[PDB]
Amino acid sequence: EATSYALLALLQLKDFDFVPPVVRWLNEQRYYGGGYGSTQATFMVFQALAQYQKDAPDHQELNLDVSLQLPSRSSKITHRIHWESASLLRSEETKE
Amino acid sequence: RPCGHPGDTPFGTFTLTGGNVFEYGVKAVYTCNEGYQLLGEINYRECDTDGWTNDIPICEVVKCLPVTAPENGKIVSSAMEPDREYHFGQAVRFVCNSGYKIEGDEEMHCSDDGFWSKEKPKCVEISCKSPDVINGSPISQKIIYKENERFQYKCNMGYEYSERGDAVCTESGWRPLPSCEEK
Amino acid sequence: SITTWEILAVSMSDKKGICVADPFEVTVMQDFFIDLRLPYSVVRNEQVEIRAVLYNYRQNQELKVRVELLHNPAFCSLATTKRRHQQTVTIPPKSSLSVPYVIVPLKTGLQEVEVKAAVYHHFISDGVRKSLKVVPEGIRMNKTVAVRTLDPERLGREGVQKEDIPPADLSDQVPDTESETRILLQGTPVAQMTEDAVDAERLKHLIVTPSGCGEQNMIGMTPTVIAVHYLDETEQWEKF
Amino acid sequence: SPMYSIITPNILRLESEETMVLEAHDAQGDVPVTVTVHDFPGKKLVLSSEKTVLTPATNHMGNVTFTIPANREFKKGRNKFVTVQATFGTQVVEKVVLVSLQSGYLFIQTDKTIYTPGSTVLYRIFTVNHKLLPVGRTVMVNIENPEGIPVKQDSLSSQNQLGVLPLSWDIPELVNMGQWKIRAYYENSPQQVFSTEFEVKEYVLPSFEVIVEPTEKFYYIYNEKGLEVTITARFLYGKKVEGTAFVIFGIQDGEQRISLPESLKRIPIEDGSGEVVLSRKVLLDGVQNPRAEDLVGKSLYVSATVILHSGSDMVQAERSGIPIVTSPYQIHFTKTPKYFKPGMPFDLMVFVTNPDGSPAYRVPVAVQGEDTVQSLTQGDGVAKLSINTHPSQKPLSITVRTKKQELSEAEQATRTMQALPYSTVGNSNNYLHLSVLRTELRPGETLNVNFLLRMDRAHEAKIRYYTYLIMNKGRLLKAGRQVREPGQDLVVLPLSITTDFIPSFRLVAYYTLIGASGQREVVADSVWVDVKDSCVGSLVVKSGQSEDRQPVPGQQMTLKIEGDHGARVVLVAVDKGVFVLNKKNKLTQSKIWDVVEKADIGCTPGSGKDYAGVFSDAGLTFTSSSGQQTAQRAELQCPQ
Amino acid sequence: GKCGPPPPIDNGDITSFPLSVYAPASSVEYQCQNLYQLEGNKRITCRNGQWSEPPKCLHPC
Ligand SMILES: *[C@@H]1O[C@H](CO)[C@@H](O[C@@H]2O[C@H](CO)[C@@H](O[C@@H]3O[C@H](CO[C@@H]4O[C@H](CO)[C@@H](O)[C@H](O)[C@@H]4O)[C@@H](O)[C@H](O[C@@H]4O[C@H](CO)[C@@H](O)[C@H](O)[C@@H]4O)[C@@H]3O)[C@H](O)[C@H]2NC(C)=O)[C@H](O)[C@H]1NC(C)=O
Ligand SMILES: *[C@@H]1O[C@H](CO)[C@@H](O[C@@H]2O[C@H](CO)[C@@H](O)[C@H](O)[C@H]2NC(C)=O)[C@H](O)[C@H]1NC(C)=O
Ligand SMILES: [Ca+2]
Repeated sequence: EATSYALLALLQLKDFDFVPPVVRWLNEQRYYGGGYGSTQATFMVFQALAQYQKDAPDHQELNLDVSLQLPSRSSKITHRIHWESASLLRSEETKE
Repeated sequence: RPCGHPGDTPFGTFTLTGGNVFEYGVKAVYTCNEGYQLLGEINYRECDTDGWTNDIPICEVVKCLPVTAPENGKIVSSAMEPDREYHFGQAVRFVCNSGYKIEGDEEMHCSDDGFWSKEKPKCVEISCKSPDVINGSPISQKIIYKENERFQYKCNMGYEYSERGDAVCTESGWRPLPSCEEK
Repeated sequence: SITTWEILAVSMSDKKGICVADPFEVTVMQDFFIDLRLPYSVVRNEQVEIRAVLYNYRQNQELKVRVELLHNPAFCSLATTKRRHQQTVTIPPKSSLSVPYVIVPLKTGLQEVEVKAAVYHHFISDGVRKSLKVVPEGIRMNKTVAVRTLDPERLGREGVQKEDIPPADLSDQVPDTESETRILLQGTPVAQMTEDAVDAERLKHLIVTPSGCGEQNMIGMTPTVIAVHYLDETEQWEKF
Repeated sequence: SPMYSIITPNILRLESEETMVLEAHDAQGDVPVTVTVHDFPGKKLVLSSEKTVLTPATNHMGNVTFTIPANREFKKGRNKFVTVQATFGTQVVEKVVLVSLQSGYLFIQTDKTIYTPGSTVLYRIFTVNHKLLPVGRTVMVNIENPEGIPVKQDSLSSQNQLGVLPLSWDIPELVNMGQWKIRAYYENSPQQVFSTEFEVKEYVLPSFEVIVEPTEKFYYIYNEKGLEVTITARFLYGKKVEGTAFVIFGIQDGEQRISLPESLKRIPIEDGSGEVVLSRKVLLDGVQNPRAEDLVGKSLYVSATVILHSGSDMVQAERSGIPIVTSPYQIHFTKTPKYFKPGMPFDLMVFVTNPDGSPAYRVPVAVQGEDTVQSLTQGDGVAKLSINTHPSQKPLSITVRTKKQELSEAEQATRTMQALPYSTVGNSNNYLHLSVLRTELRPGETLNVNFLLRMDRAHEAKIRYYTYLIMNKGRLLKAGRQVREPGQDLVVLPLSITTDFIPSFRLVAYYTLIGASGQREVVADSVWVDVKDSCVGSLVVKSGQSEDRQPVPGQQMTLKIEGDHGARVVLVAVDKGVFVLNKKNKLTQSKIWDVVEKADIGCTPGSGKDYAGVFSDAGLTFTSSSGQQTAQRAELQCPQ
Repeated sequence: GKCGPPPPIDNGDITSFPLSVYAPASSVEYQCQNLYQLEGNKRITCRNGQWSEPPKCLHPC
């Protein structure tokens, strides 16, 4: 119960660098609630995990801007590397 | 004296005028495909005593002026290069930021007239009015609600709540519609 | 072209939907024609032989035919600007004849070969004008000039990362015969930060009917309420 | 006593019109019905909300047509479900239905099958829904190199294009050869990705075609004559070919090819035809195994190189996949229901094929022990065998053999199947059997549906009507009632077959009553009926001129195109030389109907183990207010 | 299933004032004009969203 309260506190302070160790230990206990006087320990552990899967953040932001900057004036190739098109092969040719 | 085949241009067909075989005195007028404009004034080819007339016409696809992301909004569609000529067919989508709801057309594509199919929408703050619950009366006294604000209501005599008994203000509107069922 | 064309049709109606018609074949032919068999490509300055095969498909009528190879400054043959390359052959009925021409491609790129023919005593002529690719003597090669890791937030200064790419070796490069360097950008995704959800089966026992008095009722209501709240968030009603 | 029941497809699709049939059996007066579809489990939005009234004039049977918008609310990823809530008066009947992400169909047509570096690929994407009707949506297109890396994305619109989307992609001069791919998917359904390939290669047209055609479509392992092969070479314009052919044979084992150098032959091609025989002795000597039985299961491939006497063109062609077999046929029970009704005639759809997989025409088949039950395969290689089942709970085991005369018993094909008894509600022995004469059905005819009832006579008068439903392309096409008089065991339903039944439809009919221990009982039965694959309308391209007039290079010609009024027709003319080089990924009508049938929600030829299995296996969810309902379906894909 | 407005008859009307929707088991009575004779049951009842049979008025001479 105490560790569940603390996890709910880390989910409010946005300290996502300390959350993975806590959650992993909670899963290792295999405590599934229920039983004689499980009320608090059942409510809090599942409330904290439900809040952990809610505040769950998707993927590390990918947004690369790669510009070929050549001293001679011509046409300029700009590139927006986004998450949705990360695998897109962006080829740029230069004859010299 | 026959001329040769006047050749095909990309994205364009031709019809013969004044005859039916590529012979002396025929005209081969060209017309581009749907979404492609007849670039230039050279639109025909006449089989003369030496050959066809000047040039072979060129078809080019019409393009749309790029659109920027609206105030408090983003453009989450199309592809690759930003602020490049969007040509006939390419579609685009708008998605407002968290806390802003779309007010207009959500999508649009590059039309034939070099313009966009629909107009550029706006991103307006999420706002929910006080719902008029049928066979019931509200509990809360607030009229204007921001996002995620809850709206408490009760059902009149002879009625009771259906599923959810309150309403939450989200971007698309109230998520739980205030409804009252028979007892 | 002297071949058979396959015309394919697909119709789309508002009330009838999609329909792919059966292929309609249309064969195109002539009584007399030239089949100019050109290779896909040839090496610059290398002597090659091409064949122009003249076909006469008349049942019982022989043809006295004259065949000519047009002069082209981009190729080398006996055909010059002053003299022509003619030969007067006789093609028997229902038969064919092969005329060999020896040429030497002089300049690279899409060059053109044109062979014409006309028969004596008849209003029957044909011409064939085809193109072939002339390719530099050397062999297509590519060198991996650079492979650099892009990471501005980690390897870059003030948020920008500048990579300097050295010029390619190009030591055995054929004079001129230009090169093309490809700069290939791709993204490196991550997506990992989520803890394994509690198995849905291990929660089957938390659905309990509440009973008892003011305090025991809540003891029975807690596991059921909290179970639905968890299964709703993790979306595990499929396995449950 | 009154029972409210709803039926909805096993899986519900987005942006597609779905029907729901509502019944209130043993009811009087008007019954107000309001159907609402909500998301699962939160019910944040009301996806649909329609109303109807069940009046005695309509026999208390109505339908609700609704189209669920592809809302931005649905999240690989977890599977999504919806809650279907039907309200009849006070009573409410709810069912949780699975949702498929497929928005409809996308078909890609490239002008050619193979392309040279530098040329432009012209392709059209046809955008339709599950009814194959043109729609206007946003489609994402990905160009993919043989390595697998996408090299060009795009997002276009199908609106105001009549369901046809003309696109092009330029091939660079410097490019990697091999099999390229186009990948398109609807914007709303990024999980349903349709693909087409095209080869990129440096080539020249061969100007003629070489055909390697074996005498038989297989090779009998004990045939001393060996594999005799006829070579047929002809120019692309029709005329025959004189030349010389180099023919060589090989044995293929899975993906390991072993050439037989001793079998190499040089034969004259005279009058466009030649013959070369692979002797059995050379075949056995070529392989390092004296036991010929081991060659069974392997295949043979033939490679022929024809050179013209002029020496100006050369064509290599190959014919592989010639199975070395011990039987000319192969029996499959993939079209015969695996459940029977004890005491009622059991129908079997035997599927006899040639070793190469093609249907086999006029093949005698019979059941072991029942020489009387001997049928003949039709044009599609499907035969019908009706047997008489005894009233029993014993597993019905059937063994079908081919009885092709003039063929020895060692070469006759054999296959064994088993069917299980249709378990009834409370062992009441109440069965329903729908039978249909198995024959190629065509649009514009009428099929007599025979409703045959078997049950005790103690409750036979209560059954006054049957409820029949039709499933086509994965959606409810038609529902209705069939009046039945007390005493009649068999009634005939004149079902009018129109173009909306292509390519096939399932007919699942059921009746309900209150019998035995005053329990509400439902008995169902379903049958799968195939229809002659064809277009919904028609489209023919023929000569629009005199066939004395011969086509000449450059000559104008008239093309007669006859099709449906208002239809937009897209054309393409391809040189047959292309197909001599590559004839794969060609858009045909048979392939379109193939895709449609693979997205079907039904998983069985017919019937089921119980009354719920009939609905579930036929792609339907039944849910009554009394509690009789089908089990949930959580699998987008059918069970293996 | 509630009922709707009661059906009108010839040479007669309802004794009360009509409502838009009637709860189940509701009932309204009928009445003919003067010198007309009512035949049948003067009361109709809302059953299964449908009123029962309305009476008829007999024409005098
Ligand atoms: C869901 O439930 C509805 C209930 O209406 C069903 O709709 C029935 O579907 C029939 C398809 O077989 C249709 O019958 C057709 O009606 C044609 C007339 O067109 C109507 O035009 C009006 C415009 O005022 C529209 O509202 C209607 O929807 C129709 O489009 C007829 O020419 C034709 O035939 C008729 O029916 C019988 C056939 O034997 C004749 O005897 C009769 O005299 C009449 O000519 C054609 O069959 C029609 O839409 C409708 N019919 C009836 C009787 O309700 C849906 O099919 C149901 N959907 C599912 C999936 O079950
Ligand atoms: C250059 O591109 C080619 C594309 O085909 C790469 O592929 C190999 O190509 C060579 C011939 O150029 C052959 O050995 C094989 O077809 C391929 N080899 C392998 C191991 O895949 C080639 O690797 C590229 N070279 C460089 C230096 O990037
Ligand atoms: Ca079929």
